[PDB]
Amino acid sequence: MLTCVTSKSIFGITTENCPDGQNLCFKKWYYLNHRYSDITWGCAATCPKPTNVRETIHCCETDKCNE
Repeated sequence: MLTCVTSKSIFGITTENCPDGQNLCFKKWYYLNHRYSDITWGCAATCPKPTNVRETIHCCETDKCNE
């Protein structure tokens, strides 16, 4: 099984066991003119493709790799 970060903050780091078939962790955010969106973390079955040029998406395959 795989375990991924699902949210991270100064109050703590949350992880979750991915269900069968979701064998990737991801981390994503958007950037525009020196502003960043909130970061999103989770499990996924396929690496989501960026919906636009402002999005950065990073996927990986081992426990807690998406921190």
